[PDB]
Amino acid sequence: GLEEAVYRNIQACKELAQTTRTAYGPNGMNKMVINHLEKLFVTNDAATILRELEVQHPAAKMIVMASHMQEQEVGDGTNFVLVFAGALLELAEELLRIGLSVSEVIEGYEIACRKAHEILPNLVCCSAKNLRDIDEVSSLLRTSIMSKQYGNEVFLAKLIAQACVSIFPDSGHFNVDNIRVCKILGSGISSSSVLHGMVFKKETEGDVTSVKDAKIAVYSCPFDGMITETKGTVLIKTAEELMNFSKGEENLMDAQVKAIADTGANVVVTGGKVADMALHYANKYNIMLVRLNSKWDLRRLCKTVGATALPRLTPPVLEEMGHCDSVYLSEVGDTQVVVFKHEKEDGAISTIVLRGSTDNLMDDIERAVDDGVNTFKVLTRDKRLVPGGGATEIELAKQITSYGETCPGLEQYAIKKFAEAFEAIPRALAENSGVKANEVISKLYAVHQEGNKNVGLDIEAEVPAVKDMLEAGILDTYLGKYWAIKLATNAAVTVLRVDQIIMAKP
Amino acid sequence: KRESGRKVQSGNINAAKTIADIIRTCLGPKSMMKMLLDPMGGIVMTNDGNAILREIQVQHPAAKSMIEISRTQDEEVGDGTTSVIILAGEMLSVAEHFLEQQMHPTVVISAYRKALDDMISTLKKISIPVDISDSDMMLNIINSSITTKAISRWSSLACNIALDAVKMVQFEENGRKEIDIKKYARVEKIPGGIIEDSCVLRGVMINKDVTHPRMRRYIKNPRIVLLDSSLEYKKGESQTDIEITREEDFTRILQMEEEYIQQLCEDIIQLKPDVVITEKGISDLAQHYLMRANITAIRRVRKTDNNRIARACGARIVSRPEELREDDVGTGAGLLEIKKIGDEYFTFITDCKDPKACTILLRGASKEILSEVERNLQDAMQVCRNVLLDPQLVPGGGASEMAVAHALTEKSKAMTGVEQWPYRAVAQALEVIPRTLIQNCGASTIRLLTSLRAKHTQENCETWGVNGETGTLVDMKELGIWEPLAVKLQTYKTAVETAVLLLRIDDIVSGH
Amino acid sequence: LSVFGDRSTGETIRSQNVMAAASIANIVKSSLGPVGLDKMLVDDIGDVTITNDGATILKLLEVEHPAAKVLCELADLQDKEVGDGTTSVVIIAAELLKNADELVKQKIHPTSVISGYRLACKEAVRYINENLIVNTDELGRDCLINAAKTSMSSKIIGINGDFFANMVVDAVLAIKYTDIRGQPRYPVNSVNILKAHGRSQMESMLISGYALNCVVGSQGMPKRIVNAKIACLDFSLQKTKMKLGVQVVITDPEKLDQIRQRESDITKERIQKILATGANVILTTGGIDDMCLKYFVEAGAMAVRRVLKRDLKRIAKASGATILSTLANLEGEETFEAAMLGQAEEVVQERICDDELILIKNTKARTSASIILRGANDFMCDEMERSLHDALCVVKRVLESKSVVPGGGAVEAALSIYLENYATSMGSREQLAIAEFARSLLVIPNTLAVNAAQDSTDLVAKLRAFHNEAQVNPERKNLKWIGLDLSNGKPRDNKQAGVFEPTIVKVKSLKFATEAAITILRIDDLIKL
Ligand SMILES: Nc1ncnc2c1ncn2[C@@H]1O[C@H](COP(=O)(O)OP(=O)(O)OP(=O)(O)O)[C@@H](O)[C@H]1O
Ligand SMILES: Nc1ncnc2c1ncn2[C@@H]1O[C@H](COP(=O)(O)OP(=O)(O)OP(=O)(O)O)[C@@H](O)[C@H]1O
Ligand SMILES: Nc1ncnc2c1ncn2[C@@H]1O[C@H](COP(=O)(O)OP(=O)(O)OP(=O)(O)O)[C@@H](O)[C@H]1O
Repeated sequence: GLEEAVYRNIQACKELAQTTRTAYGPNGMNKMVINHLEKLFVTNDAATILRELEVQHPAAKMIVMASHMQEQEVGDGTNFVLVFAGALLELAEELLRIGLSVSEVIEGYEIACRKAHEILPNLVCCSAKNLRDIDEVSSLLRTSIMSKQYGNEVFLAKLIAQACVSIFPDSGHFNVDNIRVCKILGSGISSSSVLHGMVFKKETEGDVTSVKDAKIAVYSCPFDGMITETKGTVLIKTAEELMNFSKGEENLMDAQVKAIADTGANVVVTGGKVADMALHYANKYNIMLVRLNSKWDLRRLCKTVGATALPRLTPPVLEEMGHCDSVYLSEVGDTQVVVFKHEKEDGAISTIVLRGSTDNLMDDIERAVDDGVNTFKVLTRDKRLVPGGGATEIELAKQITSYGETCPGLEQYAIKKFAEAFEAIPRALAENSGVKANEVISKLYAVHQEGNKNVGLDIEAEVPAVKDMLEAGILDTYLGKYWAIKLATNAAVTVLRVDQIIMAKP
Repeated sequence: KRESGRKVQSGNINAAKTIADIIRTCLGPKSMMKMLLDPMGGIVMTNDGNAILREIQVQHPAAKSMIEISRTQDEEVGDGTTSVIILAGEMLSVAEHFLEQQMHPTVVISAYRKALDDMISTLKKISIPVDISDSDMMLNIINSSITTKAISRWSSLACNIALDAVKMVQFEENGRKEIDIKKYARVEKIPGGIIEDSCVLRGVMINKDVTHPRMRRYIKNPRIVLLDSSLEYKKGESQTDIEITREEDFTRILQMEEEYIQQLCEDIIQLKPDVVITEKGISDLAQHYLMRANITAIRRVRKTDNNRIARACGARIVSRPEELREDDVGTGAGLLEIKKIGDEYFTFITDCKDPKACTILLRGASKEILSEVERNLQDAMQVCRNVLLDPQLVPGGGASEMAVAHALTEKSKAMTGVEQWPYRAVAQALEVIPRTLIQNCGASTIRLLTSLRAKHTQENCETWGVNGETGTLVDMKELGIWEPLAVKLQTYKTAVETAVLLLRIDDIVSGH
Repeated sequence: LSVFGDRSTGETIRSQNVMAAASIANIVKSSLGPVGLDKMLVDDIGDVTITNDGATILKLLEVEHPAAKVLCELADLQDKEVGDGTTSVVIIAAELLKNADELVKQKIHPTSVISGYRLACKEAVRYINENLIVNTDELGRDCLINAAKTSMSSKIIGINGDFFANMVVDAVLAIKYTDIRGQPRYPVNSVNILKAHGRSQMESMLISGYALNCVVGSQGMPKRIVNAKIACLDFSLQKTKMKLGVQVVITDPEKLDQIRQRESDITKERIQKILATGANVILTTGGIDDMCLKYFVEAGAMAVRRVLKRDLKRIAKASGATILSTLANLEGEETFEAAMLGQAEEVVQERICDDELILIKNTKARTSASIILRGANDFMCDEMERSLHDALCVVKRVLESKSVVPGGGAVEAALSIYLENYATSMGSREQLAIAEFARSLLVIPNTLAVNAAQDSTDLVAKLRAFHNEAQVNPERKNLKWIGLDLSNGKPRDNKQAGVFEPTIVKVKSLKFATEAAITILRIDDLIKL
């Protein structure tokens, strides 16, 4: 009942690498994933794969828990962890079959990890010029939106560029929470735009198109028949007693909307449905009524202006209301939306509205937009850029093998295997593009031998050659490559450190 | 029954890997033993790699090619034959670049044959010239093969036997300097005596016994007559028998048989010989005339034996006994002797010349000691054969396998193309020869092989091998594990020739 | 029903006949081309033979199936017709059956497939014969020198390709002789390739004549002779015997002596009749007597002894002389004057290192020559001799058959475009028969691309992209006669590379493969007894 007992901890992580190796790159394949609520979904993002695939082996859960740390401090390269650290554990199995101990590979990996953190600042070619221009920003964002939505990057690189420039004067406060995404059904991606302030997809149900009131109250309860918090035994016998309750319901709701006018609040948000007679009372006292059925659309407004959602039927409470500058309506893309604009304030809220005919298609654009904001959320720190497309993966594999050859002793075996694990990432890019991977690696090492740096893969099915990444405009993030190498090495050293797994009762 | 596709290429890998895994630990003088079970219940515990794989029956036809090619390897050299099969298995064991990288075999073959000329030129660079005239230098070279044997107590005598045998067979007047052990170095055994009594006869010895006592026993000036046809009545073109029924017909056939037999004997005794050596048999009536003239009658010799006798005393091979001339005199020979030494007759016609041949005289107290000295001296003559063919030595013990594999790593940096990935696979497959020497001694394999490669990248590549006995590193210039170049070149040529043979095989087809 | 076996009919015998025939194509799929892979031929005894030649594969392949037994006989119709082509018929006809098997499932009767295949085959010969090349360009214009240089690239001779390709081009054009009504062909016998140690491989010389590897012996006899008479004989001038197995009886001792004096006296009589003819070139297989060589150094006859028998058959064919087996003319002894003698111009004993050779010049009718492969050792000379023999047969088999065609995938790629446009011109339930005939011809570059370790979807499509432009517009910017270089993995012109194939190996391959695919497609019922 025991065969190897050290190989089964690695084979569980090799299956986790295979679910994202073919899904790597701009030529990567999509995944037909099934939601837990029985919903069909088509995506190719690496973070949405692990969220739905409930992996159960705890040896492969270390790389998944490393992906949750990969989502922190950087929003770039979750697929880089599942490919590179998967190639670390696959190449480490060739050393253990010879007779090498597992503790010798551990100290040899941490030696080559600190050596790879010194060669990576030497490969920084360009940097951002901090001009806050749409030509400088969209030139670097065109590589990050690639490998998410290929072919439609010409419309996505300009829209997120117009959102992040409006936040860059607010220095030290740029984040992904300031740029929100609201999806509106429409024609396609060509009709999409970008707006300022908080934009919701639902229009104002009332007849007010513009109001300058600051007091905003949110009530999650729908507009229906009022129920007393006490017992409240209400009995009806005849038709005249039913009309006394029907007219008395409208008369009490007339005093309910009058309490909103007494506190000086002309903006009300209702989570549930609104009755037709209660909608007439809101338009009488010039009150803007916006219906928001989504709970995440209601929770977004409490964390911005402070207006809380109360369960009671319109309570006149002055303490739990929010504050905004100007709430109005705007007609963009043949659809009226509500804008929570900040006129007196300088403003740091931007909303990118996305249009599309398929909800399964518009959700993949939302993961491509939030990964585009997270590329420049990293660039609020020290600006360093590295060439992409497998350009840095060969030069880092060239210097480590040159370093491990000159170093004598038993530690030269784990350093040489640390460089060949970087070769799997151009092997993942060449295989997904329909090109023989053994020819591109030989074409990459032949041009890097002569000193022609910044050379990556030519993205073409018919051309197995290479091209320059500096003239092509392909650039990655150095901090995106810095935390990816450190977290994948710390994850792959954790799986090799654990030998056997024993179940225990609580 | 029939296989096609990539299962044959992966099937030929495991067919050759299971042969190399049998004799993987059978390398070096610290080799381990094996257990061979017989269907009769017996067990032979031999440690010879040629004897292990010969009795093993195999069913894969690709595994059949590993034995019959190595059977031809025993006829060429007699040393290092198990090192070929380990190199044949390790060259085909790296199946990652074979099938898992989707590479065609023509890519691997064009890289393996481009590794062959780099494996040949590197072995000629680390060589050393040999002073063949000194006998003390040729004593230490046979010590790698005479050790762990019973002839180690008489190593000075066995060195003198193999050196004088290889120098007489070598006919260097043609330029090519051919050596023929199977033809001109016929080894014979003499029962009785001790191992120290063994010597080398300067000529040809014939194991023909003595039938009639009226023969020449000790003649100082022998006269050898070499013939091809037999001494009997002349038959026709067919093989029909002459039956006799009438009584008068018995006198007619017998008088022409008596006249033809005595005529073929009377023209031999006109030269007054001492020993008659003919190719075919001798009849009973011819033996009556041979014992009348009191001469030795020798029959049943080969055509190769008749060529060496005629060059020993200056005789000439004549087909018929009625056409002999005055040139067929065996003068100049040393002595004639048919003395029964150890219950066996031996014909001594030795002399003081070099007729491109020799004869080894084996002595021993029993047949068990005579069988031990025969197989041990045959390996001694094959080592000195490769020395006189090309006086160049390569240091063994893993020093040659690390000197070449260090050059293949340096040459792989400037070798562009897709073939550079299996080009490094030949260098790592050559490291299995010093790998198993650490495994057979008992030291740590990966701990000592890493420091072995670090000694080759800095210092000279002709030095710092692996001592299989003590287990540690030693210099090859201090201890004599020097192997010939013709053995190491024939090993590396055959290991590529069997790697190019099994990799070309794509389909297995049965039928005639 | 009670019969003497099992009966099976329908389309299930059509699908079983094409699966048994295409499995034989997989036996000869990887072995196609000069880079073909070896395959093991397991015998019933237990031994195995490693052969890669496809003609020897199908001879030893024994499949007890009647569908596979049909493809066995076309190997006998291929060697008896031309001598080459064999496995290219098998891959074409099996892919013809596999595409026609898809037509049976697509509600097409095979009768339209059989009649459509014969019209597709006859139009294939018409498009081939309209795009041929006459056998010419022997001197002055290269598609030759470069033609033999590709065959010479696999060995160590390919370092200096231009030096050794000139030795085989002028040797092929030297052995040309019509001999029947203006045929000209090339004989199976060729130049004799000798070797020597001329301190490097660059000292090879193109000798315009046969060179004998024999040494004349004595030096007092002059080595330069001017006379034309050449004598060839097989009987020994040494002491003769009756038979190797039958002997004459010698009883008296003085009788033995007088037959040796007669042997010394009858050798004086035979040399009087040989030198009376004036023949100085004396070549004897059985050897020359020692006192007989004394008479030749004073008369000036160039006597050579211990000559090989197969070398003398090319010498007697050179000067037009007759080989004399016995000198006794059934009652006495004569020399057969003016019968066994030829004519020549000059025989010089050239000083060649380690073998002083005998060269003959301007004989009666020889047309042969010799190449002295001077080198450094026996390793480089033995591999260069088989390289010259392999390069000789490449230029020989092309320049025989009276017109040639650029082959190596250039024939079938051009036929895949013309036969598709011809298929759209007929109709009448045979358009799919010719359109699948064009796609079935594409397996010849498809198996050649997978054996050249290249991408088969790119290398075959690069052949059809160039051959389509020759049919669209007749402008010279269109690449025409584009072959397939399997070494570099890039298509090139066959006129520049010199890759040529005979027309009779290309015509009879398309003729035999369609007639073999017709016979298997006509099988609709199986009867066993
Ligand atoms: N078109 C391209 N040109 C050059 N390099 C590319 C291209 N597309 C992807 N890459 C390379 O792929 C790696 C990042 O690719 P990818 O966009 O798949 O990661 P990611 O999907 O952003 O990670 P995450 O899953 O966290 O979003 C980088 O090393 C980059 O060099
Ligand atoms: N005394 C020794 N000390 C160290 N190494 C040795 C010694 N003798 C032999 N070797 C090593 O062993 C290798 C040969 O191994 P092995 O003895 O199995 O082959 P062999 O028996 O000599 O030849 P063959 O196997 O064909 O008979 C040589 O390369 C040499 O370096
Ligand atoms: N010089 C050349 N260059 C490129 N391809 C060639 C050349 N010569 C031959 N070929 C190709 O090789 C194939 C010949 O394969 P092979 O010689 O292995 O068997 P075969 O001769 O077809 O069998 P058979 O003897 O029945 O006809 C031909 O189809 C041809 O296209």
